[PDB]
Amino acid sequence: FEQVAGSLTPANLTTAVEQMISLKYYAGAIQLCLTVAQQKDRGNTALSWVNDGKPANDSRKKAFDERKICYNLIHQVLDKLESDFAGEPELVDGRPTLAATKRMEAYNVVNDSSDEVFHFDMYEWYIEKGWTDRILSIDSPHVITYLQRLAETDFRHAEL
Amino acid sequence: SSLDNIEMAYARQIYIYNEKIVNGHLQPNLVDLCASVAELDDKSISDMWTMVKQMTDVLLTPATDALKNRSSVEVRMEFVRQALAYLEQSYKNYTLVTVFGNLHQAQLGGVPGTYQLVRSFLNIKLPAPLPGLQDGEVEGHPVWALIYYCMRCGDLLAASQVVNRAQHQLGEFKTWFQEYMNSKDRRLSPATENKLRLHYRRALRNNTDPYKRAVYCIIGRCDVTDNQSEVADKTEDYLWLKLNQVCFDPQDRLTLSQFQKQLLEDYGESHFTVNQQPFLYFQVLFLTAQFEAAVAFLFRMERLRCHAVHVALVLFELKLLLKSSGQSAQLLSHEPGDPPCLRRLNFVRLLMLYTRKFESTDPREALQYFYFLRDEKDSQGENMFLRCVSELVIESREFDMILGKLENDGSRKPGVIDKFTSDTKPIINKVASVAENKGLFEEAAKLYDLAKNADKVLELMNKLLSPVVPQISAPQSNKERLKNMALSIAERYRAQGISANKFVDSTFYLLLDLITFFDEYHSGHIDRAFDIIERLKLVPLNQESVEERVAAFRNFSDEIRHNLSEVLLATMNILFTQFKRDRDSQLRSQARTLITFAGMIPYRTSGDTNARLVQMEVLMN
Repeated sequence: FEQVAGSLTPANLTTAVEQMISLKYYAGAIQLCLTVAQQKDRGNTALSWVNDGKPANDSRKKAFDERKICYNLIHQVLDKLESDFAGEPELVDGRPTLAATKRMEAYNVVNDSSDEVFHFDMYEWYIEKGWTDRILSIDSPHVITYLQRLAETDFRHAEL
Repeated sequence: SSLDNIEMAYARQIYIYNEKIVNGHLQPNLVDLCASVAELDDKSISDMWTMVKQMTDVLLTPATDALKNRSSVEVRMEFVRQALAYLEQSYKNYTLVTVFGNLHQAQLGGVPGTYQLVRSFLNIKLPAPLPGLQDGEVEGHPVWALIYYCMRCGDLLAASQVVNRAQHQLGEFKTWFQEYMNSKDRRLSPATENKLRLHYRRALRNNTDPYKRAVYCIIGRCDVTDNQSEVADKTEDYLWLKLNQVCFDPQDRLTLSQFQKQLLEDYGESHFTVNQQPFLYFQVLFLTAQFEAAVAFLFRMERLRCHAVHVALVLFELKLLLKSSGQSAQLLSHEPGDPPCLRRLNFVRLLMLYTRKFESTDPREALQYFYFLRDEKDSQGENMFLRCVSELVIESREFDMILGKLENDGSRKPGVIDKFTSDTKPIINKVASVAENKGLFEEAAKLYDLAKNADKVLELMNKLLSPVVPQISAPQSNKERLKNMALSIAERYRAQGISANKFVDSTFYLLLDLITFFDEYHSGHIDRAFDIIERLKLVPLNQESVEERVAAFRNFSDEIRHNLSEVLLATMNILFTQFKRDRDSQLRSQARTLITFAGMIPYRTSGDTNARLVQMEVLMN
């Protein structure tokens, strides 16, 4: 799939991710989505379109939309992950379970990315789901700088 | 079924937890899903999960590595507090059942205040006054006994109330205790902590009031070697006594690393399992953050395998279990490049053992446990969950149930694995691949056909047909049972417009025509059978076609050249019969053609065949 990432259609990507999610292949699913996002836009037309305020009537929107379809599918993966392992312990008899390792392996792939539009989309997503747990614990300024632009705009963001 | 009542109930709970993650839902609390079955068993197991929940209910850093959370002094500190809160509450329940005969009995009358409970606890456990007590009594009980068992139950407030009614007797202990209750982490300031320790060490190192001794070095975390055996006679009283004495950054000091290592290294299982009570040791390891040790240990008790696997899963779905990178290691080990005080669990092996028991006749449940291995691979790159499904299908031979039965009408009823991944093309080939390597062609075809891999289906179907081409098709024979499946594959491959490369495909439909040629030949329908062979343009009948037909034989599949001998003879015997019934010249000419073709073709049994062909042509004339 990764070899033909740039050519994958939203219908084929969705079905693939769903099938991988059903087989507990969370990390893998996420890695495909990121790869597809980066291949449908190697010039980062999306990053500049967001850095320019998203001017309507511009034709980078398409490039941004094709990445947003990948990012949404990543949300579903992480969602289904916490769902599948709801009630499962992170440790058994001392060492980590298999359900725990898949959580770490998945979230690794996430924090191991250099896609910037992606990390913006994830900050917004964490805020949405209410995970002040993880967002306030990033450390990075990148998230501060991102908030500094969106603060005078929304109460919830300003509070963060 | 190989699953006991308890194990079965757990399987159902693990199916839910999987159904939730397979449909993307909320990640439910696994620890809660496991304690749901525990209540169906004796309280020996319920009180375990209670400890598991409270020991794992620590604020974590989601999406963080397992080793990092367990090495951080931040998390290691909260473990001690969660355990102390369990030992205190656990002891508080012991104090209730000691005063009231049943927890229900205590509840109906109302749980009394921790102070009045403790007082009603001292009445029983010391009916007569011990002559070595000090500092008088308070409302009919020694002041130090009340303070200890109140702190033991975890109600510092109840203990401080006792102090307030003995201000004159206790001396300066009031200002010290009031600081302990205020300061967090159950520690005093170094200055005041120094003032009391030196006082105790000065002239109270050996006091006739054991309760006084206990409280002082529980508040000052001193005299770590003295186990205060006068008051802490139970094992939980020891754990609780020490976890209130551990310290964090040289003399008369103990740390969690020393204590946790000191316990199992010097006083291993042998010391804590002489009373043949397994949970006692488990609680010692689990309430000291040594989760891998406790898991492996409890996993060896053949009666408690179920429980130890799940407490491992909980630690695994919480990024708290320390998995062993290498799969060739033992169940319990310490990585060479890690500190000696932590241990690692070979989680892959752990599940592999548990599964082998009920994987033979309970496949569905096995898969639910194999899923947790989805995030891991092996040295060869295969996905551990996928490989476990391959091995489980090769052994169990449960194809319709696990892989989905592809009926002969063109339907694919999904299997149990379809729930976990939608990309089922590789394993169906993996399972089909081995069964192909074991000469089980008739199965490898059904399996390859299940994955719509016509390149392999038709290949194998060519091998199964060639031997049976000239044979007699009789009811229930191996010809009917193979021809009828080949035709059920011809329709479904035409109605769906599927085909392999023309080499494999051409041969497959060619054999099907020949199988019809002999089925008509063996039935006596000579005219009808002659017409079929004529269409195929395989055997020349007019001298002009000999050159081209001979060249074609060179590049036709050997599954066809094999049966050339029987084709020539049947065709000859066909002309042979029609002769005994101008036309005579035409048959005579065709008879000749077959001979010259066979003469120029090197093939199977060309000796006996070429001779018989010539004899049958002579009788015609």
